[PDB]
Amino acid sequence: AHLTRRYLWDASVEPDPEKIPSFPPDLGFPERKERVMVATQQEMMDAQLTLQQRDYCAHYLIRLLKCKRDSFPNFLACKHEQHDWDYCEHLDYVKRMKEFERERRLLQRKKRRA
Amino acid sequence: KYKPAPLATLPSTLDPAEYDVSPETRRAQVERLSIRARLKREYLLQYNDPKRVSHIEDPALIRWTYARSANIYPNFRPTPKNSLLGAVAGFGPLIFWYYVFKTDRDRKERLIQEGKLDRKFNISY
Amino acid sequence: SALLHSSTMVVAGIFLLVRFHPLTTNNNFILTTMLCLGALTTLFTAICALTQNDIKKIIAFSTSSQLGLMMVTLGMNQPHLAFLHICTHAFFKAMLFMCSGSIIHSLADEQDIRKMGNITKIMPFTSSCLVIGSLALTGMPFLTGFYSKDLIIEAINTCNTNAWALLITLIATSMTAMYSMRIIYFVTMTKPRFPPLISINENDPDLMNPIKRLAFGSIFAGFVISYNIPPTSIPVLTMPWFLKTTALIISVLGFLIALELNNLTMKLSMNKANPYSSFSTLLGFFPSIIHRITPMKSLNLSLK
Amino acid sequence: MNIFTTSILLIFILLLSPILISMSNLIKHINFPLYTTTSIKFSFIISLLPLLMFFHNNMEYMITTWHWVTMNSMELKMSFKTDFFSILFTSVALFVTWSIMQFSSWYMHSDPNINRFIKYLT
Amino acid sequence: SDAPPLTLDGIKDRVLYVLKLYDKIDPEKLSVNSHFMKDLGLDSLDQVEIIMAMEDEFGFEIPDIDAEKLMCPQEIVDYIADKKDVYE
Amino acid sequence: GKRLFVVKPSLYY
Amino acid sequence: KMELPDYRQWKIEGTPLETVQKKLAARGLRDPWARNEAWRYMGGFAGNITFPSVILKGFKWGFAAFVVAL
Amino acid sequence: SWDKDVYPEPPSRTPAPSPQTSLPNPITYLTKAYDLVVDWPVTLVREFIERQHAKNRTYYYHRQYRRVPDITECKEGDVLCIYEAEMQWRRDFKVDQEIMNIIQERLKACQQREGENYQQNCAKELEQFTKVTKAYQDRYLDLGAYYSARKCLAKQKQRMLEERKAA
Amino acid sequence: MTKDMLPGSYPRTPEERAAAAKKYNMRVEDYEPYPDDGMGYGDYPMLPNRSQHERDPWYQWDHSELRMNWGEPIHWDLDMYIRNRVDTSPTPVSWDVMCKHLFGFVAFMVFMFWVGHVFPSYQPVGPKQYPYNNLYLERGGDPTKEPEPVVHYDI
Amino acid sequence: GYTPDEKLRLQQLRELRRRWLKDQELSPREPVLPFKAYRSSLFAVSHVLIPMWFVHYYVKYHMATKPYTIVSSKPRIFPGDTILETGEVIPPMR
Amino acid sequence: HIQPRYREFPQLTRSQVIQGEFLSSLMWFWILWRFWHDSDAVLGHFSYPDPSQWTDEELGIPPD
Amino acid sequence: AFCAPPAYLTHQQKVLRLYKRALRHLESWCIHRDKYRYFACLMRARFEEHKNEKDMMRATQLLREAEEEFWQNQHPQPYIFPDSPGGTSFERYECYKVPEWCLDYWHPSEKAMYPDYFSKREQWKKLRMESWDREVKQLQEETSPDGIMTEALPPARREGDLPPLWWHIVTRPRERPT
Amino acid sequence: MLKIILPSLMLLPLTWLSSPKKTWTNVTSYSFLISLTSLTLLWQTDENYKNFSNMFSSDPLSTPLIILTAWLLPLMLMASQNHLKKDNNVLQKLYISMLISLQILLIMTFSATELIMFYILFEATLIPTLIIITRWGNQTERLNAGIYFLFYTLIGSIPLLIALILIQNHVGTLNLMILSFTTHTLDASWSNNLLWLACMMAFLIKMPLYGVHLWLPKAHVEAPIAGSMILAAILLKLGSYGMIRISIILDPLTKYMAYPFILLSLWGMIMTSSICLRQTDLKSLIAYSSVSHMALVIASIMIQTPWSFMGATMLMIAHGLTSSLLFCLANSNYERIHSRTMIMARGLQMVFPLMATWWLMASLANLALPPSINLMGELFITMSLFSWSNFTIILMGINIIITGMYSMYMIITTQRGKLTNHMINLQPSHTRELTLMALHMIPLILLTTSPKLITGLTM
Repeated sequence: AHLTRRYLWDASVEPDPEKIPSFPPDLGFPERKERVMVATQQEMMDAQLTLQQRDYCAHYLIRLLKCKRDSFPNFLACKHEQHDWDYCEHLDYVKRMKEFERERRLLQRKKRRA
Repeated sequence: KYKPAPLATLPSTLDPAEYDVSPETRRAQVERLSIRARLKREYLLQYNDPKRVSHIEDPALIRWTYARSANIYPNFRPTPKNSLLGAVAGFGPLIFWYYVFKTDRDRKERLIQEGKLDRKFNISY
Repeated sequence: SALLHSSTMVVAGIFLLVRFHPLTTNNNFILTTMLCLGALTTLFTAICALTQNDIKKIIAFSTSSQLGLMMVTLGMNQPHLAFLHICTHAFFKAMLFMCSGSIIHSLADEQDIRKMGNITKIMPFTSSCLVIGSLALTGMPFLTGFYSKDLIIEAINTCNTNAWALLITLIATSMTAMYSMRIIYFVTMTKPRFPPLISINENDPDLMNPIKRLAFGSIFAGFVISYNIPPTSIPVLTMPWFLKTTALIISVLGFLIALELNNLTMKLSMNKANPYSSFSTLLGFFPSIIHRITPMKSLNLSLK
Repeated sequence: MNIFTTSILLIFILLLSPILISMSNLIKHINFPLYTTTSIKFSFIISLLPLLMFFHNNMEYMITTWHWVTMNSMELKMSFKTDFFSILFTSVALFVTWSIMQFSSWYMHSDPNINRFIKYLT
Repeated sequence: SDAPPLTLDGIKDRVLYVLKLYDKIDPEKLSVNSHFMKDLGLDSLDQVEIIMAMEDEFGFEIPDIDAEKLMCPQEIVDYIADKKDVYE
Repeated sequence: GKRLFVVKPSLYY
Repeated sequence: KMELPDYRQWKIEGTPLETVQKKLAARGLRDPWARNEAWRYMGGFAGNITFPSVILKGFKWGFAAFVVAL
Repeated sequence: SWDKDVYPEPPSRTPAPSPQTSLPNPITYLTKAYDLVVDWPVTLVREFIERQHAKNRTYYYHRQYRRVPDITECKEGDVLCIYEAEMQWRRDFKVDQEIMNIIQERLKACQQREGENYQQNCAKELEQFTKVTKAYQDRYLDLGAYYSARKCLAKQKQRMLEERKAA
Repeated sequence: MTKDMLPGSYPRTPEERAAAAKKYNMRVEDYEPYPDDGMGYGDYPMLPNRSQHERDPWYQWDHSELRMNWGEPIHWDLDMYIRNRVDTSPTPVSWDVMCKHLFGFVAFMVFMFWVGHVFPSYQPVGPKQYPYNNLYLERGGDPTKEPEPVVHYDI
Repeated sequence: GYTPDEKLRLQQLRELRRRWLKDQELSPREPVLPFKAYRSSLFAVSHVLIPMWFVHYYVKYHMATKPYTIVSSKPRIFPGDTILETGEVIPPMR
Repeated sequence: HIQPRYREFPQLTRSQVIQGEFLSSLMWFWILWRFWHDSDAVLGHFSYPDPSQWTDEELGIPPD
Repeated sequence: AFCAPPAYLTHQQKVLRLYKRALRHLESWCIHRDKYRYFACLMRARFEEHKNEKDMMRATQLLREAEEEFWQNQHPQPYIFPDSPGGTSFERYECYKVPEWCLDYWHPSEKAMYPDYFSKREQWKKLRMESWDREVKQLQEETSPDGIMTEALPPARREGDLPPLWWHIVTRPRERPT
Repeated sequence: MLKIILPSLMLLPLTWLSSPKKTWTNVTSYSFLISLTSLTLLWQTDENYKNFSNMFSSDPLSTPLIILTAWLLPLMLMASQNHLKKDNNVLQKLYISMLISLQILLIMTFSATELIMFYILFEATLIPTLIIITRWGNQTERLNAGIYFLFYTLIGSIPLLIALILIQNHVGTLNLMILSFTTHTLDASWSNNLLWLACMMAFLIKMPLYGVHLWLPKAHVEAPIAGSMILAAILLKLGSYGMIRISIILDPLTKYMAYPFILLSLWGMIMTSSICLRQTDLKSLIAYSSVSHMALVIASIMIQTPWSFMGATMLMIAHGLTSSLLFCLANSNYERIHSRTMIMARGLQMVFPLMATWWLMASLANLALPPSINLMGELFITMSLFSWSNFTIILMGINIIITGMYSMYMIITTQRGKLTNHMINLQPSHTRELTLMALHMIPLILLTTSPKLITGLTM
């Protein structure tokens, strides 16, 4: 594993999580589109989400809480929006793992150029 | 083996002095049983006397209360070890917490008069 | 000891910082301090009940290990998940205490587990409620204990905890499965050991109904709280599958390891008084050493 | 808003009721374990109401009933913040104490001081 | 508690019931007024083993200072009766 | 099952 | 009074105490309380239980999962 | 009673329910039953109480205090002017403490009505609170237990000498 | 009681040592007092420092919580050595190997938590991305002042 | 063994203890003293309803008429709802 | 009440034995019902994305 | 408890005390009864060396070796009883244990609440006051004038009289009250 | 004020001119009416302090002390009744006369416009307390205890007279509000430092802290119950009213002369709480408990925070009612067993159910319960001393640890336990003693309910 490797292997080719992203985002990519937030600041502020929950995928969290409020007290029937919000949190986690593996391949590029 | 301690003592069944005993030690145990029998018969006679209406005046408990209360200063002798250890235990942490309190308050007064310490929301001091 | 020292009093130390969620978050040293100290509590009170002997003492170490695991998640900064562990933990832990008291009042205050047995053929209601309470303590799926403790183990695997805290909390929850196997093996299982006058009285509905109420709570409460409560933290479900079912893996592994350990005492062999069993049986020596060397120095300084 | 306040002080009043009975001379006349488990059962039945309306609408309340005493700038207003922690733990604690009073009415049958025992638990 | 109180004849039948289950006791020889040393001819271990039988039979602890002195079923019945404090 | 007398201090005072 | 059972119904055989007594007699001794402690292994109590029979208790009636919710 | 100039609460902006499920919500049914059982005799008891209060209705007045010359205008040695200025300063100190209580109540009510996202609409209340705590720490901080108009005047003269030295 | 049966002074002579032994109802040869260090003990007899847990439990006592007899000499540290307070009962395992075991467990666990603090055991994942210049409008700041622009891109 | 000097004392004392416990038995005349859920409905009237009347009178007319003491958290406003108080609609999500 | 037996089985009542049997039967019914309705305890999501087989062009190629 | 300890424990008393501590710390260790009976007859295969030892110095040496073996292989938590000291219910029922002098301080309303029992307690007190003046005279003539006095009290030598020192034994409260 | 002072002075012919059967009922009923007419001082509708005459003034800090004097008089005259059931009539009326005269001059000391009137009626307490202690004390050492009390307080109070006459001949009138308002700052001079020590040493002896704490346990184990309640519950804190009222002269010097008395206070309260863990005499244990609870307010008035003064005054009336209830319980146990050793009388809850409840409430107000005024005063003193220095809270934390340990040590020793059964003479609890501790505790419950009255001088 990565945790298995960075203890008692080389830490130059293996990233540390506190300096992520260490590289500027301009190298490797010609352009990057920003993650355009579907839920805006006014709808998020009026929906009153906690600052831990205000991620890049609160667009389905607001729909989850709206369907839970409009489907009270049939809380068993609000699992589809929980599945969609967990899929969007899985997409945020695959973007985080993608920037992790892009950081480790860019450090491999740094150690190949050096 | 089992090492002894002042706080975890040797039991008398594991004690080596219970296994090499002498007839003078056995006579001491017989006299200890005899004095416990005399004190138990006096206590049980005062327990089961129906003419008694008051409590049991315990002379050894009165002796222990008198020894812990009003015998210590009549049995004082001023020794240098008692004088030095009492002077340390009665003076030492006053100079120690004097140095702690004066160092912390000199630090606090210096930081207030220099402006580094800020009382942001400190209304009731 | 069932309402006080199992359910409501002991979780107040968690409840102070679950109330103090917005001050705990911006400080990072006290998160690691409470994480390490709750993890050390979880190891010590899961290794104390490995060979413990009084039944209320075993479930006391069970609630102390669960309290340390709530402090692990509180220092991991999911205090809503710590409170989910409180509100799911209280039902099965008070059920295990009430089942132990039902055995105590049916066997006339016999608290050592080495003179009680065969409870699944003597008292079937108390044994069925004991296996649903101990199984919700162990963490079989979709009980009241799974809907906290599985998400607890997912947060343990996914956040920036210590590696020794990872190893020590997974080892202590394997030991939680081992002490649950100790209660099941030495209370509900084996050929009996009670005193021969068998006076059995659980046919009172005053005894039958509240254990049914805590069993219906322990079968229907973790789902209803974890479904009715809105998403109040971030649950991440994308982990590797060797790290996703690892709570069930170490629970069945602790069950099989404690089965192969406890089945050796049925066999005719010699028992060894090793210092590991002295550490486990004699409560880790902390009351002996602290509760004699602190009052001796304190009262000796007080007198002299 | 109005029902959400008086349900939580009705929980506190119904918990204060077996202490209020036990001062008087009714304690030698009513079935106090059955009275206390009926009081904590009706307190849990009352306590399922803020559980259900917090599950519906998710409103966290700050209830300062008695302005106790004011010192300099500090006021010491007696207050009852009921939220995700307090509403859920009052419902779970009242359900488990309903279980404990119904268990203790059988388990403490040999002890003749069960009124003092249940007064201490209340 | 839910345990019934113990009669003298029930305590005598329980003590005789454990005492006839020992291997070196003839049950036709065994009466309630027979001495363990000189009337059934038992050894020093067997008296304290009868004491362990009463320990795991009646669920209470007999001290060894009484248990050395106890030597016959009639006063082991009377000692167990006077320790559990039964009126007959 | 005849009731035994419980011994108890004077609760009248 | 209480109707005590008779002592003749507690034999040694059919118990693990029989196995203990025959291994102990192969050593060359005898067990004096083997007829006394045979009530824990002889009678209704004879027959050890298994971990399906304590944890999977009621699984044959708990396998009533219904697909009829249409 | 309630006055919006000293206690400004924003009005409630609760949404319409609009339940999508066919199952009716028990909270609105139980609160209609709760209103029809409980709230109507309670408001009839309050209507009887307000009818009796309007029958035996009286008035009480807020006490007004005339301003005396303060301790900067009074003379040391003249004890009576010093006592009048000292009690004027003690009345102003009591009303300053309850003004700090008013801003503290405003801060608590704004934080509770803003909830977890409290910063964006509590910035103005926290600015008002940090202004009044800066004013109170300039006014009556470290005065001692025996706070006086003379000691507050000495603190104010110390700060104005510090500002005169800085300027 | 009188001044003779009340305690006083120190036994300097063996006849007053025997008189103090018959005062305290103890044996003459067992009468070992405290040493004359001027600490105010005096003629009080030094018993061995064993707590009341170590006495015989099954023997019926005159003072039942104290496990003492009437007229038996009460220890100077009896309030120290009462059954609520510190026991000097014999442990199953000795004190030095007990202290080595407990302090070895504490020091090994503190050093292992330092090892776990040195290697902080991270999942292969980046930081949690937060939008809108990393919530600087919602963290608490001036809205008239422009926030520092951080931009979280796609991959 | 048992000496007969202790055995005579223990026999007479055990006979006296049996006499004392049979004397501590109580006589049958000795202590002299001077529907389905109807009590549940009576408790639901006399200890649920009338303290709800008292505490509801407290909450509505001694508490909520004094300010900043029953402060609600703001209920959650979602894209698609219409607040009844000022009649405005929220714009929908993107 | 019970008539407590000596050295044998107590006469176990049908209320106690069907009460415990139906409680454990309802517990395994709840376990099998929820395990049939969602197997997310073992499943979770579809799979975790292992970073070893990520293609470099959708990862973003490092230059040269 | 009801008898008295001697001045010294004898060699047979210490050997049987080691047998009692061995056969309870076994079944503290060997939990199942098959292992308890096999290891208990192994303890009989260990007593058989101590049967005909004749020196008594070697018997006390074997006593020291077996006691050191017992303290080395003893259970850290031994088997305890509900009625034993250090146990689950050691003096648990002390709420009942209020002695018979406290019934003298009852009010006459509570004394008329129990008519026949207080008349029989008056009969027991009359038996006390008519037995004590011959009980205290019996101890001063059965007291030996020699320097050895035992702990065990003498019985009723005179016919028709009670044993000396009887009230504190006969009016203890019951150990299992309710 | 004179409607409280002068009918208390007219209680003397009520004692001396009535029948000896009826002295106790007339004096207790009319002294409860003295407390009812001494509730009239709570009419502060403004921060203007009540000055009824040029002789006497009412202060907001002095008014719970003045209701505690007028409330403590019938609580002493209840408790002296079975204490004096065997003494004759003229000694009984002399005891009632000395108690009433102590109440009169304590009312007159707490109502002081002028500090030399305060000194006259401050040293006028030293005669009747000595009359109570050294005549009606039940042990040998009451002569030594009276000499200790009298000479500790007089060797404190002589330089108080020196510094008061020096301050008066320096600046003019010793009236408290005159010398509050017209006064000036004191220069940092060594003669002013000796003036500080001279005017503070009387109150530094009267409130027991180390060096000079030792007269209190001798004059509490050799006192009767009325002398012990007065010396534990208001007459010890008469010097604390003086330590409050002196410091307004001389506030600039306290911020560097404060440190040895706070030091001696804090280490004295740790060591006296440590003393109470191993004590034989229960009255001595409550006496050294009063030494620790007085060392707290010695630190609290040696700092001049207003927060400290509120926590100080709350600790004054909480300590007075709690220590008076605890000493009354110790007198009840002394009345039952005719000794004061805690070890010899255990298990008393088995024969006294409601006296166990009053023991529980007194020692569980000594251990500072949170809605009670004990933790209210100690928490405000903790706030003020943490404002003074951030490293001081471990010392008072160690003190609160050992005060919990000695309070529940006294509960577990003398209330719970095996019930020592060698006492026939444990007669059941009197209606006098039960209503005496009820009239102790129910003012503490109502003072918990309304703490606006107890806020002291400074808010």
